Parts: sequence; C-alpha cells; structure tokens
Amino acid sequence: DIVMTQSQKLMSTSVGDRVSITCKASQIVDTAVAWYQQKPGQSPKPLIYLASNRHTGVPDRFTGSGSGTDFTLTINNVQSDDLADYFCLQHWNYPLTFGAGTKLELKGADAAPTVSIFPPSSEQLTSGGASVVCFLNNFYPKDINVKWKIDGSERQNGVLNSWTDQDSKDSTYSMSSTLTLTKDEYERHNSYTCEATHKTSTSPIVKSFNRNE
Amino acid sequence: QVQLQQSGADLVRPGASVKLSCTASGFDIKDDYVHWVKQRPEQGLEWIGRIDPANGATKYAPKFQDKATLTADTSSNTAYLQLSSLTSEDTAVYYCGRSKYFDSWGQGTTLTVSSAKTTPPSVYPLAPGCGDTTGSSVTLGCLVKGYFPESVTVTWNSSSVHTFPALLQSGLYTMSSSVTVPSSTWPSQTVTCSVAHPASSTTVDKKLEPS
Amino acid sequence: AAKKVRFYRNGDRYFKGIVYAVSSDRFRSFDALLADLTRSLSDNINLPQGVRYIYTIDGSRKIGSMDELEEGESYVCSSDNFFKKVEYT
Ligand SMILES: [Cl-]
Repeated sequence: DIVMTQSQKLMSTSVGDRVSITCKASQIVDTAVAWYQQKPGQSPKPLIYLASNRHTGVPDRFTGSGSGTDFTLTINNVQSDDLADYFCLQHWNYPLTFGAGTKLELKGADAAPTVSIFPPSSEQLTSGGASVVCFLNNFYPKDINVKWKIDGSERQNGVLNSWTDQDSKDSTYSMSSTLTLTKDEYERHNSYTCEATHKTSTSPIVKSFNRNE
Repeated sequence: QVQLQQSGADLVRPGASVKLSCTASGFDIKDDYVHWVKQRPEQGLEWIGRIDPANGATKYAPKFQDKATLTADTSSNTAYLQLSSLTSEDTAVYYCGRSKYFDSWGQGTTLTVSSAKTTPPSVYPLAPGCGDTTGSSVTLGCLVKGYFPESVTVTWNSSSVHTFPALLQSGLYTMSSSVTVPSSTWPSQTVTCSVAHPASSTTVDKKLEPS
Repeated sequence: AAKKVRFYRNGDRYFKGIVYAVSSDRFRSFDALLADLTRSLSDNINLPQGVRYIYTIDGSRKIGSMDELEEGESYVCSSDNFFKKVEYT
C-alpha cells in the first residue's frame, strides 16, 4: 500500500500566477504517476500521464515533472477555470493509490465571519426536538473554529458543521453549525452560545441567546 | 470519441447487493482494462480493482476483495461492479476508468445505501429573538430537517443567500439555508422560504416572523 | 551482427517501447531474450507474469525464435496468449 502524499491540502493563488503542486511517493515509483483535475460534481479530467506527458486537449500551461518519489504538477498563468481539485495517482504497483488531493482556491482579503444564532422555532419544539443554528458567513481564510456552550459549559456532542465551497465572486467561505439536542435537554438550560475563532481577531466572535429573555 | 457510460444513481437497502455498470463506446474493452474507484467527500479516491475483459482476470484492492466482484461482457462492451452485503460505508460515487492511466472516466454513479423511506422535510424558520436589529442587514434562515432522499430546493420570496450542503443526521438528511435582507425590509415586509422536495412531492412555504 | 527491433508491452497504450539489438551474437537463446525482456519490460500491472509470448505488431502470429524477427519491425510482449489490439506506434 504505497502512500502518495500531497502535503498541501489547500493552496491559494491569483489569476496569472504560477502554482506548483507536489506529490511525494512513500517509495520509488519511477514515472508511473498521473495527475487529474476534478471540479465539484464532475468526474476527474486526466492531465498528465507517465509523470511528464500532457494528455490531448490539455492546455500548454500545465506541466508535470518528477521521477522516483517527488512529483510536481505546475500550472503557469493560472486561470479561474483552474481553481479545482488536483490529485496524483501511482500505478507502479497494486493497489493503485491516489493522493488525498490539493484544492486550489483563490487568494482573497481577510474577512471576519458574520455570526448569527437562532433559537429552535416553536414549531420544532412541539415535535419533541430542538436545533440551535449558528451561521458563520462570508469569511476568509477558510480556517475557522466553532465552539458551542450551554450555560457556560462547552458542548461537543451533537454539533454538525456544513461548509459551502469558496464563493467564486468574493472568495469567501461560509459555514453553518447546528447543535441538536432533545426538547428535554433544551429546556433544562437557559443560555446557548456560538463562539467563532478566526485569524481576523484574537477575541472570539461570540453570539448567544438566553431562553428567558 | 472514447466514452464510458455508467448506469444511473441507485438507492439500495443495507445488507443487499447491487450491480453497477460501465458501457464503453469508441473502443473495445476486449482490447483494454477497466478499473473502478470509490469516491467519498472525506476519504478521497480509493481504487477498487481492475478487470481484463479478454480472459476475465481480476485484481482487487485489499479492502474490496470480499465486497466487490468485477465482471465484463465483451459482447455488450460492458464492465460490471457488483457490491455485496452493502453497509453504510458503501454510500459513495463510483467511477469506471479506462486502463491504469485513467485516460477516460465514466461520469460516475451515486450509490446510496440506506433503509430510509421517502420522507418530506420538517421546515423550521430561523428568526432572531428578543431584540431590535442593528445594522443595514438582517440575516434569516430556514432549517430543513429529517428528509429523504437528497434533493431539496429552498426558494426565498422577499439580498444574499447561502445554501449549506446536506448532512446525514440520524439516518436522514438535514440542510439549512440563510438569507440576508435589508434591516428596513424585515420584519416590516414578509419573508418566506419555500421548500420543494420532489421525491415526496412536497412543497412547503414558511413565513419568517419576529418576536 | 544484430537486428534492431522495438518491443512494446501488451495493452499499454502510452509505453513507447524499447529498442533492442537481437541475434545469437546478443543472446544465448530465445529463452534468454524473453528473460531479459521480462526484466526490462516488467511492470506489476500489464506484465503480471513477465514476457512469455512475443507477437507481431498486428497480432497476426507469435514469434518463436530470434531468426523470425526482422530488422526495423516492432513486436508486442505478453504475459499470456491474449493480444491487445491498441495503437502501439
Ligand atoms: Cl491497466
């Protein structure tokens, strides 16, 4: 089981730039490496075969290089159409193994998230469940941490986080954080708190509501 | 040109089996090798195995040898991926691929393994409580919870809208949508989220109301 | 004196082949030639059992001796009796 290591989960770039995507094999694999581009909802597009050869139809600005264990896909004169996922593949032996993928995002100005917290609606409480929702919208960079607190105590169980992809117009990300507990747990507490920690402030952005106000 | 044509999205209950197919045009699979791979959002691409349709020779990844069975008919130019005793981990997109180079891919097949019934979503308004709004905009939302299968559409009838991807929760899908509107429009004017769930033939409109 | 030929790998559409100089002045025997081709063409995927057969470029016949090879021709090496018809050149 050879490992293809793409150490860069996320690379930020600008239109016109040059970007170099690495892939390190856990043991020599000669030139039996390929590269692929994938966009959300689409099958992968082949780019490179035998480490350095362009498939037909691949624009000049894509180059593949390397042999042994160290492989690089280089994109010169990056276009918006190139913001996408890239992975490598070795087929030197079985099983064939892919890298974990390198996401190419657009580099944007820092933006602190806008945080809003919403109590469970009454129509939900009557059905016996309660979901407390927190939106963290339009932030950059993507790295963010969301902490939930109930009456001052952190809660980790029952939270589901969902991220949008990078907004193609303004380069920001958005995420929803949802705390779900039973209606009986919900009504055994007063205060619920959504804490966002992000590069843009050393103080967390803190949104809360208290049930009896 | 060279084309790989996979079968449609499939929904099968756990413990069952399912047959995924990949039909080639532009070349004969007798003269090549067909590979299959699994893709999940967080595990990435996992190679499943390979078949030589000329002699039937198969190769499997260690994780799939018991679960997967690869077959091919040169007569129909078609390769088949059979998955047995389906568990929740088999929910994924599956691709077939031409040769170890993967120089042609099928469009993918979304397999959902689940014992959920078709279920309309519970649609809950998200309004701020106990306070006047500050600033130029107000953010509102609709929580869309407990539906199956995937595909809902949130329409807002009033600025900017975020649609957050659905996640599985208690074996059913939950998603959420957020809208930001001018502080001068809400609550003085009506804001409605309208949720269509085509599979259950459900369309529900929920009025967002202050307090 | 030796014949310059090129050996392809069965089914491999992107492998450009290896030029060889072949004759009794280069190899002790046909089996010697197959064993060197096994080493130089080995890849764990298309040649799972090494080179055991050699086909002409269109798969019309198997080559059974060094003397049957012709200068400047190309040939296809297979692990088994199943010729893959791809565009080697
Ligand atoms: Cl192959």
